[PDB]
Amino acid sequence: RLRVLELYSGIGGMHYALNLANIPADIVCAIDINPQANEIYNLNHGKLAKHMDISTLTAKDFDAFDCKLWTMSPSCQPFTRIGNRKDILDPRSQAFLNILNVLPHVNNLPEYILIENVQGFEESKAAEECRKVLRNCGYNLIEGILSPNQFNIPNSRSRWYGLARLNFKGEWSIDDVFQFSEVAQKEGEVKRIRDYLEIERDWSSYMVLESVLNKWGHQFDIVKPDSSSCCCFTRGYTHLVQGAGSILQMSDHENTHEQFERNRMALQLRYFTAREVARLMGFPESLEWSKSNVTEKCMYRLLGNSINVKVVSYLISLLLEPLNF
Ligand SMILES: Nc1ncnc2c1ncn2[C@@H]1O[C@H](CSCC[C@H](N)C(=O)O)[C@@H](O)[C@H]1O
Repeated sequence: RLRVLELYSGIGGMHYALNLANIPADIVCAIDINPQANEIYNLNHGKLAKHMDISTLTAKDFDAFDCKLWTMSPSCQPFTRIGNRKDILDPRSQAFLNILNVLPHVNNLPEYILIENVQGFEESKAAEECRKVLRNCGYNLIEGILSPNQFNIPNSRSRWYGLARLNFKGEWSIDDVFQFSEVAQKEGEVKRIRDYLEIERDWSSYMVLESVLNKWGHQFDIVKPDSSSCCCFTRGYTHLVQGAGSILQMSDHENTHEQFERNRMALQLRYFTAREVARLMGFPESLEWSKSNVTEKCMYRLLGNSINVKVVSYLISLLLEPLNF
């Protein structure tokens, strides 16, 4: 079976994607500094997540893990750091550079590496350093930008992905991943928002406040159940308006802008629930947090930093093909 090290594990999107890809995978360790993430991780996947600063990992640590696949969703922003006080710096994006500095020292280089990051990572100095050390350590690296709405998922979430195979001299391309998306177009199989919504819940706690709608309401992106996309969810969702996620019109008004000026409260606008956000990001229904100390408000923040499980399941399948499972 494949021993996997899941770095920057969060609530375990990578583990869920490995499950979908039917990889016989043993997550040897999941590492995250956020105890709230680890609490959700361990409740759902088993006690595999450990509290550890990835910037302190040594080659002896990686040797003990002895993992053939490493996954990571590192924290690399800001891509260009400012400031002369390199003395007092907390290890932030130092953790990713620590991985790159320690990798050439391990006893057994991992045969497969999967890296996920935000769009624009590809132009960063960190990406330049990553390509350099991977090339020097004999990896074949392919990379690309992919969004769920390329796979018939009605959500925008463009992300950079790097897939690396050690000592691989064949031919592959990130675009091969589309041979896995069963999706086609018939217009009745095109997924829309309604396919992810919860139904007949009490929406009171999710209704957008009139105070926010009166002050900033023109900045919302409003979608309806029949919409074929919605905007990217972030940590700011339900707190910051612009650029943090779309909201849902529950009323039947066809002309949303016209009704907005007439009476914006009659649009019955609500936030997506955290369950709906999880569904749009490809998490299965088994994902649970009710039995934890983690509130739905905190779940929005954890989900805002999570991968799309569906997209990564396809990339994992592509990455691990030479293992002939
Ligand atoms: N130096 C460091 N050491 C360990 N974990 C870190 C870290 N810096 C950031 N992280 C963690 O890395 C995660 C980046 S978001 C990744 C979440 C995960 N990919 C998922 O799908 O759920 C956050 O949970 C954050 O707590």
